[PDB]
Amino acid sequence: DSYYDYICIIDFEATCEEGNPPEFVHEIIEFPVVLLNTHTLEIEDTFQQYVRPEINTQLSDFCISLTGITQDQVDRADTFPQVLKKVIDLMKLKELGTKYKYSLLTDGSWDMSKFLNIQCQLSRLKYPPFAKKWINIRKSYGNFYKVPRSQTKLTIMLEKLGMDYDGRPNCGLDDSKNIARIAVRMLQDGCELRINEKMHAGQLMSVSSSLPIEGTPPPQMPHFR
Amino acid sequence: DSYYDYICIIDFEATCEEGNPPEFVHEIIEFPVVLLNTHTLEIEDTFQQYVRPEINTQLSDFCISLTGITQDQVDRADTFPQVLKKVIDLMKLKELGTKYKYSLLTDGSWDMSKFLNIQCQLSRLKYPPFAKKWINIRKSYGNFYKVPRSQTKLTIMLEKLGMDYDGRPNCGLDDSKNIARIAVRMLQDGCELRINEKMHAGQLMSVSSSLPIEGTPPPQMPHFR
Amino acid sequence: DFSDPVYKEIAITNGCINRMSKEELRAKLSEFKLETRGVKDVLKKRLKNYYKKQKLMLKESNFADSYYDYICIIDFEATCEEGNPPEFVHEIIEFPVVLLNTHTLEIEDTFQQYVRPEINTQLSDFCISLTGITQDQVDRADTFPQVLKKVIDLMKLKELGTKYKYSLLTDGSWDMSKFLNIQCQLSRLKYPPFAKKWINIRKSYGNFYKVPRSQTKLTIMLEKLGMDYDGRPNCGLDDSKNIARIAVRMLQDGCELRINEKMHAGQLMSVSSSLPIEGTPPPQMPHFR
Amino acid sequence: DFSDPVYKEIAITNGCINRMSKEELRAKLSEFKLETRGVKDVLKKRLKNYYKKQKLMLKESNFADSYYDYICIIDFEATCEEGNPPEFVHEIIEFPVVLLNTHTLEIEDTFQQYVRPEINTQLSDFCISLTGITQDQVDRADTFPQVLKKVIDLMKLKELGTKYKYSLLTDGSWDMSKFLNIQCQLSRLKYPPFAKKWINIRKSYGNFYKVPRSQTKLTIMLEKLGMDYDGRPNCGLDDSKNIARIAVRMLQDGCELRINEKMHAGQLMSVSSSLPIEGTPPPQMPHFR
RNA sequence: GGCUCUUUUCAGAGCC
RNA sequence: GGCUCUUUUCAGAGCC
Ligand SMILES: Nc1ncnc2c1ncn2[C@@H]1O[C@H](COP(=O)(O)O)[C@@H](O)[C@H]1O
Ligand SMILES: Nc1ncnc2c1ncn2[C@@H]1O[C@H](COP(=O)(O)O)[C@@H](O)[C@H]1O
Ligand SMILES: Nc1ncnc2c1ncn2[C@@H]1O[C@H](COP(=O)(O)O)[C@@H](O)[C@H]1O
Ligand SMILES: Nc1ncnc2c1ncn2[C@@H]1O[C@H](COP(=O)(O)O)[C@@H](O)[C@H]1O
Ligand SMILES: [Mg+2]
Ligand SMILES: [Mg+2]
Ligand SMILES: [Mg+2]
Ligand SMILES: [Mg+2]
Ligand SMILES: [Mg+2]
Ligand SMILES: [Mg+2]
Ligand SMILES: [Mg+2]
Ligand SMILES: [Mg+2]
Repeated sequence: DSYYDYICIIDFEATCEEGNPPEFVHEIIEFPVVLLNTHTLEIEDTFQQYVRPEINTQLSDFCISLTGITQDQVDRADTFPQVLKKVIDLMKLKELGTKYKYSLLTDGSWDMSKFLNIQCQLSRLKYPPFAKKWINIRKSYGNFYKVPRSQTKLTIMLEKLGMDYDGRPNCGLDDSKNIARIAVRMLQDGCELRINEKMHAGQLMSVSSSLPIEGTPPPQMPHFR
Repeated sequence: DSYYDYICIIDFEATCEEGNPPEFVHEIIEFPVVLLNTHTLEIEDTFQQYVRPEINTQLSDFCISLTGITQDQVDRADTFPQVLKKVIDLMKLKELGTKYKYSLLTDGSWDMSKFLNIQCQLSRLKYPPFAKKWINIRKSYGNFYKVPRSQTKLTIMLEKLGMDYDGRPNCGLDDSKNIARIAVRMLQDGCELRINEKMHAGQLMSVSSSLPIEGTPPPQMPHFR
Repeated sequence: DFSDPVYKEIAITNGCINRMSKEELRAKLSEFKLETRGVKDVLKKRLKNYYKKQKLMLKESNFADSYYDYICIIDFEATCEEGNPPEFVHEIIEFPVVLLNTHTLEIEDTFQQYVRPEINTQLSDFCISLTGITQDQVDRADTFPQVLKKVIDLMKLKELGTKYKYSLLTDGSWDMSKFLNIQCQLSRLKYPPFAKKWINIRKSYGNFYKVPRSQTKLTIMLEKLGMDYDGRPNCGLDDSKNIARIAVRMLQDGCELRINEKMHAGQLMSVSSSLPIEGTPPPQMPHFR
Repeated sequence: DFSDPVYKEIAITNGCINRMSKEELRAKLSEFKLETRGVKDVLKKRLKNYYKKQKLMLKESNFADSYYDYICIIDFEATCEEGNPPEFVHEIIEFPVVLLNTHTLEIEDTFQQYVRPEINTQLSDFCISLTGITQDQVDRADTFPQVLKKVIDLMKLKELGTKYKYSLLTDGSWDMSKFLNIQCQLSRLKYPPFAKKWINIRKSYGNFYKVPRSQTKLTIMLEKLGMDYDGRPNCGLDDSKNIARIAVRMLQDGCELRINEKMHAGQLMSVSSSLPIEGTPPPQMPHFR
């Protein structure tokens, strides 16, 4: 059974607040995409788009300080459904899921299980089926390098692999590009990154590594809920 | 018997070739002056002037790299007699030799006994009587800290006293400033720096330790030979 | 003329900093190695000026950059016979696009589509040997119009011509003035206005590095810049990618890569060197004739 | 237009690099940390462009640096009585000059001359207590014109107004508008045009750091910048030095200290901030009238 | 290489 | 503090 031909790295940036309150309703404000070719370990496509939040329109000073995304940036931006549509259109042009086997990769579980999960509700979109399974790279890294969860933060991962962060930290595209560097190194080291997490009934579950390598469905624009 | 009120640091830069040939006719190309108040251990005056050589007008590739002095800085520069007149004007304004007891101080002995000595002859000037004796700080440093001559290079003197060089090495001013830093530290350490070198009949001679603290005559612009 | 959009940014940041507390100011100040001693209003003005210095330094960053934001590299592969007979009708069989960001100097997009020829549908032994494109590939492939639409869909997605200034870059004049020219006639498509002008890297390389025209071949250009060929030669996408490598090296060396060849009434002409640096229009899928 | 003097300087440099050997190129290019791989011509053009991107960049900011090169800091001390009586004729008793290099932010010159008063020749008890200047110091001092001459000689020697752009700077307006003004009258000297305008650092501090005029005293300005007084308070030279410490700090925080005050028909006037940054004329020893 | 324009003319920018 | 100018207007530059 063959390996994924492509990996999509997605690192959402979202509205936020000092202290990171637990019950805060996050809204995606940046949608970066990095297409890594697993055969050649080259980045083939990078797509960055800012997302205009409808509920919390005005970004907090703390959010501006952390992510680097300005108010003007999210004002001149499309709304999430339009951004998502554009991201899928890129994925369809690359023929992911039809010609090439592919997976989604995120730095942790929140990106997909929280950010996308909540944003889709706020955008009145059904959860796109193609995004229900993914590679959590922290999970992979933790399992492959035998380190606790606490030692899997983006900075630390790069540090333990002889790398400095490349670009502006918390600029979604830059995080994705740096996550890509980890995914490359891990593949070079011999860890064939497997889909290890899933959304089922809206609650986060682990994907068994005993299960065969399975492709992510070809992406489709989810219909309005 | 009272000490000097001012120490007058001069570190000439001169025209030169790769390998420092012995018989080379040097021409002053930079005339820095750092005026140090011995009572307050503070630099009161800083004065840097480039000098346009008349014989060897074009600086060598080696000379330009060593000193950092560019060809154009030399072209727009005054000739030596005009530069010297200006330096003397400063010393007169500061009332050196009239109101205040002073000495010249150099890093080594070449500055007065070789550079100035030769440069005067080339510029058709008598040797300035006020520049006949000076403090060789390498001689002072070598005697006070009891190190051989080999360990009295500007950069080594700084390291031994826990210092890093400030600015660009072989830039006359930066040199003079750094030499003044060694001068200050040595005065703090307890070495009452005194004139230890002179010229007599164009011959380089030593000035005795036990000879009382004598000042230097008030500077005069020398008459043409 | 504070009318520059950079100033509204500074106004937004200054107010953001005016809200900051003595501690927040002292914090963000230590983070930039700036002096931390003083009073609220001192620290406030100091930090405000740092962000002013930074933004203005950054916005005036026009070194190793092009006036175009993107350079869109295309190297068609077309049907061919051995010995290149004079009257063989060429058809594009590979449409690679390598989109180069001109500021970051990274390839932001690579895109490869194969094309099913409809005239000489059956590829030649030589053609297969040269391009490395199997008969099976062109058989499964879409019609040229369909492929062009896809290519345009990519350009529209990356906002070329609308939000970003861009131009097409080609190794030689053949791709646009010949292959696409002939192909559009065959596919009965009006020649797309976005492809009427472009950069000929051979022209650019020739009079930048002062080399004769016979020495501006793809393999030679690379061997001259001190680099070997990446991937398989004569393969569109890999050609384009290696072309993009030359393009970068040149922008780094400080070549203002400029549109040098237009096409007017099916006739290849050169664009004047002295004429103002102009950007390609936004791409549109051309209509049938 | 290309007719600028810089372009002739590049041509000699270009010819200098056109003679450089393939060994000399890889060596010099590595020294600038630039990529050294390639062929004779590629290395040649690469190095040629760096000397072009350096000499045009250095000469761009040569005309962009239209700011002063020197700030010339003077703080007069003058005769005074207890309680500052209204009709007491003031005379300058200390002429201190602190010359600050704006580029290096280092004090290049400190110069102190005492002045012998000829109206109220005997110093006040209060005056000596404040300024810390004994009778013996003024008795042995020179007259004001001789002192002003010596101050101008120092300024000519440092080439202020001829080779270097410069402005005078004082704590308050008093120094020029009151003390020097009264002194030139008394000495029967024409008021020197080089002192007809200056920087009042109190106006400059208040505007830059957003503080009331009541807060703009010398000891308070220092305190608000998180620094204490160096030397003896009310001693002209030491004052000038601490004022220079403020100037440096302000220049570091991005404040372009500009002339904001002038004399005109004996009246103190304010100078427009929007007015282009003009430097003071080269000093001249005024004639008697 | 063949050219053609340019006080960047020990040099620059092109063209077939 | 009080004012005054300015599409840097959640800001900027000045004045008494
Ligand atoms: N320290 C933090 N405080 C508050 N929110 C955060 C913090 N770090 C990350 N976030 C949120 O998580 C999003 C993605 O961050 P990251 O997990 O670094 O990709 C950000 O856009 C924030 O909304
Ligand atoms: N390594 C060297 N080779 C040739 N000349 C030198 C060298 N070091 C110093 N000089 C000459 O001495 C002058 C200043 O010497 P110094 O004060 O020792 O830097 C320079 O301007 C040179 O002319
Ligand atoms: N030696 C050749 N003989 C015949 N056709 C060629 C040759 N080289 C290139 N071509 C044609 O030009 C297309 C692209 O090659 P290139 O112009 O080298 O990028 C190919 O698909 C061929 O149709
Ligand atoms: N409290 C005061 N009473 C009378 N005169 C003063 C007072 N403070 C300063 N002055 C005058 O202002 C001159 C210098 O002021 P300053 O430059 O502010 O130190 C002194 O020489 C005095 O003549
Ligand atoms: Mg993340
Ligand atoms: Mg992130
Ligand atoms: Mg020396
Ligand atoms: Mg030296
Ligand atoms: Mg080609
Ligand atoms: Mg090709
Ligand atoms: Mg004062
Ligand atoms: Mg004072």
